[PDB]
Amino acid sequence: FEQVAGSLTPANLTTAVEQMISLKYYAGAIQLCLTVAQQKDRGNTALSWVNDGKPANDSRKKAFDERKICYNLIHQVLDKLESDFAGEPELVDGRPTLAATKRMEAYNVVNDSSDEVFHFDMYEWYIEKGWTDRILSIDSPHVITYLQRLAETDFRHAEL
Amino acid sequence: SSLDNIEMAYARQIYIYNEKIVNGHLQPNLVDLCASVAELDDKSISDMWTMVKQMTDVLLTPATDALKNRSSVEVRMEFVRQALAYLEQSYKNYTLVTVFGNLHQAQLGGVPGTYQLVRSFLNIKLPAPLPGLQDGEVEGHPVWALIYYCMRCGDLLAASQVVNRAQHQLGEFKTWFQEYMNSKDRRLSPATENKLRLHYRRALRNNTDPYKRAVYCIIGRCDVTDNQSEVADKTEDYLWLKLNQVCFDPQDRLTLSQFQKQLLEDYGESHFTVNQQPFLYFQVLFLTAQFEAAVAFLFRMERLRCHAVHVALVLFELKLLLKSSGQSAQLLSHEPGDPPCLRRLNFVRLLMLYTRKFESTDPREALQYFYFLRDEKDSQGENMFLRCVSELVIESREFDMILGKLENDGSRKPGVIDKFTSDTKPIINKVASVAENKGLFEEAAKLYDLAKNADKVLELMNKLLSPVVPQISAPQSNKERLKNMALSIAERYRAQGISANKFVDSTFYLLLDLITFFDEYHSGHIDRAFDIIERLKLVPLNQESVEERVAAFRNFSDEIRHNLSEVLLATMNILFTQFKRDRDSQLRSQARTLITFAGMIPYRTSGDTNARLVQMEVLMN
Repeated sequence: FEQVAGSLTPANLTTAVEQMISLKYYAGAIQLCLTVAQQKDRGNTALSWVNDGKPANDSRKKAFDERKICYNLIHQVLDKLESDFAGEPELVDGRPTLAATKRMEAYNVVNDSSDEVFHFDMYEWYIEKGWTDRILSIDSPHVITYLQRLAETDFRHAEL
Repeated sequence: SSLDNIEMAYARQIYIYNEKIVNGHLQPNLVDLCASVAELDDKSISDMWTMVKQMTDVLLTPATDALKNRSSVEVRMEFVRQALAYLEQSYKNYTLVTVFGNLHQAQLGGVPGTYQLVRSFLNIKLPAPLPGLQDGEVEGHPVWALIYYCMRCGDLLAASQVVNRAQHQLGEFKTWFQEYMNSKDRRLSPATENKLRLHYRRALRNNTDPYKRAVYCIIGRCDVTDNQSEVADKTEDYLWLKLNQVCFDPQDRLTLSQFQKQLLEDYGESHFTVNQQPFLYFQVLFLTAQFEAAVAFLFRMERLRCHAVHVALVLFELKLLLKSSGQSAQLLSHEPGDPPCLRRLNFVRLLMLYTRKFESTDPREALQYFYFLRDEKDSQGENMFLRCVSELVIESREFDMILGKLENDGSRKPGVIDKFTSDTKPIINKVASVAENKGLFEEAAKLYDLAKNADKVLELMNKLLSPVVPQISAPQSNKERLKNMALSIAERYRAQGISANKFVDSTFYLLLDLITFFDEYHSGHIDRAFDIIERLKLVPLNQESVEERVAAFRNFSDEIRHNLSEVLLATMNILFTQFKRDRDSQLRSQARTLITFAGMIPYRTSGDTNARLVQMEVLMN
């Protein structure tokens, strides 16, 4: 799939991710989505379109939309992950379970990315789901700088 | 079924937890899903999960590595507090059942205040006054006994109330205790902590009031070697006594690393399992953050395998279990490049053992446990969950149930694995691949056909047909049972417009025509059978076609050249019969053609065949 990432259609990507999610292949699913996002836009037309305020009537929107379809599918993966392992312990008899390792392996792939539009989309997503747990614990300024632009705009963001 | 009542109930709970993650839902609390079955068993197991929940209910850093959370002094500190809160509450329940005969009995009358409970606890456990007590009594009980068992139950407030009614007797202990209750982490300031320790060490190192001794070095975390055996006679009283004495950054000091290592290294299982009570040791390891040790240990008790696997899963779905990178290691080990005080669990092996028991006749449940291995691979790159499904299908031979039965009408009823991944093309080939390597062609075809891999289906179907081409098709024979499946594959491959490369495909439909040629030949329908062979343009009948037909034989599949001998003879015997019934010249000419073709073709049994062909042509004339 990764070899033909740039050519994958939203219908084929969705079905693939769903099938991988059903087989507990969370990390893998996420890695495909990121790869597809980066291949449908190697010039980062999306990053500049967001850095320019998203001017309507511009034709980078398409490039941004094709990445947003990948990012949404990543949300579903992480969602289904916490769902599948709801009630499962992170440790058994001392060492980590298999359900725990898949959580770490998945979230690794996430924090191991250099896609910037992606990390913006994830900050917004964490805020949405209410995970002040993880967002306030990033450390990075990148998230501060991102908030500094969106603060005078929304109460919830300003509070963060 | 190989699953006991308890194990079965757990399987159902693990199916839910999987159904939730397979449909993307909320990640439910696994620890809660496991304690749901525990209540169906004796309280020996319920009180375990209670400890598991409270020991794992620590604020974590989601999406963080397992080793990092367990090495951080931040998390290691909260473990001690969660355990102390369990030992205190656990002891508080012991104090209730000691005063009231049943927890229900205590509840109906109302749980009394921790102070009045403790007082009603001292009445029983010391009916007569011990002559070595000090500092008088308070409302009919020694002041130090009340303070200890109140702190033991975890109600510092109840203990401080006792102090307030003995201000004159206790001396300066009031200002010290009031600081302990205020300061967090159950520690005093170094200055005041120094003032009391030196006082105790000065002239109270050996006091006739054991309760006084206990409280002082529980508040000052001193005299770590003295186990205060006068008051802490139970094992939980020891754990609780020490976890209130551990310290964090040289003399008369103990740390969690020393204590946790000191316990199992010097006083291993042998010391804590002489009373043949397994949970006692488990609680010692689990309430000291040594989760891998406790898991492996409890996993060896053949009666408690179920429980130890799940407490491992909980630690695994919480990024708290320390998995062993290498799969060739033992169940319990310490990585060479890690500190000696932590241990690692070979989680892959752990599940592999548990599964082998009920994987033979309970496949569905096995898969639910194999899923947790989805995030891991092996040295060869295969996905551990996928490989476990391959091995489980090769052994169990449960194809319709696990892989989905592809009926002969063109339907694919999904299997149990379809729930976990939608990309089922590789394993169906993996399972089909081995069964192909074991000469089980008739199965490898059904399996390859299940994955719509016509390149392999038709290949194998060519091998199964060639031997049976000239044979007699009789009811229930191996010809009917193979021809009828080949035709059920011809329709479904035409109605769906599927085909392999023309080499494999051409041969497959060619054999099907020949199988019809002999089925008509063996039935006596000579005219009808002659017409079929004529269409195929395989055997020349007019001298002009000999050159081209001979060249074609060179590049036709050997599954066809094999049966050339029987084709020539049947065709000859066909002309042979029609002769005994101008036309005579035409048959005579065709008879000749077959001979010259066979003469120029090197093939199977060309000796006996070429001779018989010539004899049958002579009788015609």
